[PDB]
Amino acid sequence: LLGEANSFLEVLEQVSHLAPLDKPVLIIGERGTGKELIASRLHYLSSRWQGPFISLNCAALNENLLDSELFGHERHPGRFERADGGTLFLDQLATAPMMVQEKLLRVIEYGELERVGGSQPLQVNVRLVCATNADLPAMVNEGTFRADLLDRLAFDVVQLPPLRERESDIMLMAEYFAIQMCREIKLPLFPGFTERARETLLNYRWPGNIRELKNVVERSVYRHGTSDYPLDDIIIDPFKR
Ligand SMILES: Nc1ncnc2c1ncn2[C@@H]1O[C@H](COP(=O)(O)OP(=O)(O)O)[C@@H](O)[C@H]1O
Repeated sequence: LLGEANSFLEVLEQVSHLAPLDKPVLIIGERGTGKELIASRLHYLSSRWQGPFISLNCAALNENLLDSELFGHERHPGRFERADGGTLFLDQLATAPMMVQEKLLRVIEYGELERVGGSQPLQVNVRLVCATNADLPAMVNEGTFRADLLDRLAFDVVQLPPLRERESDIMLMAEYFAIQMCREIKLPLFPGFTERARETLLNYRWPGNIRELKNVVERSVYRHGTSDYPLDDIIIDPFKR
């Protein structure tokens, strides 16, 4: 929940207003910016908070396995079924094959799963949250994302700022992560960051955002290993000698 940058606080405000709706929300942001945490917040601030919160990463599964995991087969209940009365979070949405996109639109618009065999369709009641860092309108133009799915899925859009655009939050979060690492390795006090360390942290572009910042800071505190003088060496790249 860390951050004071205006851009982040505006996201939290937006989320508070979107959460009670049953409308789909699209979250745009880089890796490590907190997208799944925001999806979770949408669920727990909604009327569905006692229902299930289910997640699925679309990039992780090949096309036939993604189809079965999302819509079910035979049985093997899919993630829409498991999310009935709750919220389903679809991460890396732009990697979904076009077959899955069309089937997703069908579920959104008709509210049921189709299914094979003698079974009747399964009606489902699921609040959808999706995330990506792709330019979805650009993909629509290329024919790699369905325009009709976007016209429907993007009821509203939450844009999470990358850490490099929340420059004020870098030192706040670095200090928080450093202190927790000091507890983990039993140092009595975090001895601070030198100006060199601060320059290194603030100049780096953080392609992995908060996840990367946490790891870099934890590693740096461990390598420093003392409370006797301030931390000077920020180890961004551990693959260097
Ligand atoms: N506002 C925040 N304050 C503190 N930690 C955060 C914040 N946002 C994200 N994190 C942390 O950064 C890491 C990445 O968060 P996550 O929600 O998985 O990002 P994404 O889903 O975009 O990859 C997690 O360890 C999470 O706890």
